[PDB]
Order: sequence, then C-alpha cells, then structure tokens
Amino acid sequence: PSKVALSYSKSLKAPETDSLNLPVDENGYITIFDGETFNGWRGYGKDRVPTKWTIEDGCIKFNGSGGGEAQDGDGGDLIFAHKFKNFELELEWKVAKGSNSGILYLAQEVTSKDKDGNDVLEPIYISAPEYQILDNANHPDAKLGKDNNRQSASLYDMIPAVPQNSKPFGEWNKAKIMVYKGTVVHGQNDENVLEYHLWTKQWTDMLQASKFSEDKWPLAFELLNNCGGENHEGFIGLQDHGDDVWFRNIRVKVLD
Ligand code: NA
Repeated sequence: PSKVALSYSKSLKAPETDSLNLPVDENGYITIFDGETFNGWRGYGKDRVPTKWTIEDGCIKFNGSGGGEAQDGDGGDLIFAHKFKNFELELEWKVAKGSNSGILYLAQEVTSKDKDGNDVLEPIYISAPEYQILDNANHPDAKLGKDNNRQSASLYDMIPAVPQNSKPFGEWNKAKIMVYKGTVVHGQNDENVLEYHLWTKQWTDMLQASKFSEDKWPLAFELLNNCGGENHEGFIGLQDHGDDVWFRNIRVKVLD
C-alpha cells in the first residue's frame, strides 16, 4: 500500500499545481497508469484526453484510423503530465499487424507564433526523442532509415536497436527507457539495445545529420540540441501515428 505524491499539470504549459497519489513498489517504480483511468494524463497540448485513446483490459489503447502522422479525428499524442528529469520508465507494449507508435520522453509543449501572432502547437517530436514502436515484419518503415534505425526500440531514424529482439505482432514486448544525467539507454525485452548521451558535441552532430538539423528545421534543432529545455526535463508521451497499439504496466522510477 505504499504511495507517493506526483505533481501534474492539466492544460497547455500549465504549472503542475495538482497532485496524484500513486503506488510505488519495493524498487521505487511508481505505477503511472492505473489500469482504469487517465488521471494525470492528457493530450499533448490539450486539457483533455483525446477519445482515440481508450482503456481496455488494464491497457491504454490507441484506436487508429490509419492516417500515419495525420493525427486526424479526435487524436493527437498523449502525455503523462508530470515532468521527469532523471528516470527509468518500464512498460509493456503490443502492436496490431502493421502498426506504428512510439514512446516520447523529455517532451516539452512548444508553440510558435504564425504571421498573425497566433500561437501554433508544434509537434511533440521536435522536442522529444522517440523510442520507436513498430511491427518490424510488416510496416514499411522497418525497411527505411539506415541499419534498421526505424525498427522498434530504435531512437527513431538515428540509432538502431541492436539486438533487434522484438517479438512478433500481437505479443507483449517490454520497453525500458533510462535517462540518467544525460545518458539514455533503451531496453527491449529485458536487453539493453542502445545507448547515447544528450547535450554533447556528438549529439549535436547527430542532430545535424537528422531531419531535425539546424538547416532543415531550426526550431527542432534548437529544442532537441538542448533536450528538456533549461531544466533538462519533460513528459513521457505515447504516439498517435494512426495505428492500433496497446501499452500496460507503465511504471517510472525517479533516479538520484
Ligand atoms: Na513511431
């Protein structure tokens, strides 16, 4: 019955002035999804959970209509609205045949001004590194990128999961994402599959060879190159990429 108070925010860029008492296990993992509600969770940029995210059989499901990045209907990415800094997330994930999703971490909610001075919501992924979720056997993204760097558990389009030990579609996979003092490790199915380091020259060089380079996408470069912003922190998010996917046993340990 041990529990810990985690702060959360309820709307775009809001301060985390509310709180949830969540279970914490014997090793410090706080269960952030309760199996039954979206308490603490909301749409990236919204004050409401988009109804394409549902809850069934103890899992968060996305209900995709097949438009990839479109984020059409009552969609968009989903965040657990508590900023983490040094943390280790563990979860299980399952893809339908041919499905694409992702885990986003260190996400900031970012707006730009258009030519009229209105605020425009920028994509979660121009600030947040992404752990790819994919059916590697059927989604064509599996064959794009370089060295299989768009297969499940890759840092999408930058560093491939090696080993690529995904189970086939319809089976539960385990994911781990660890961020500790700038060292990031992805795990998949109880193995560490890649490692990298934020805020270094080599990270800069990696971004300069990406679709988020300073030349191609200045805002993305600025945000990602100082990932997590001034305080190096941000939201865990789940990706709307138009496809059916399920997540469960979502747990985060705060690291010191
Ligand atoms: Na994805």
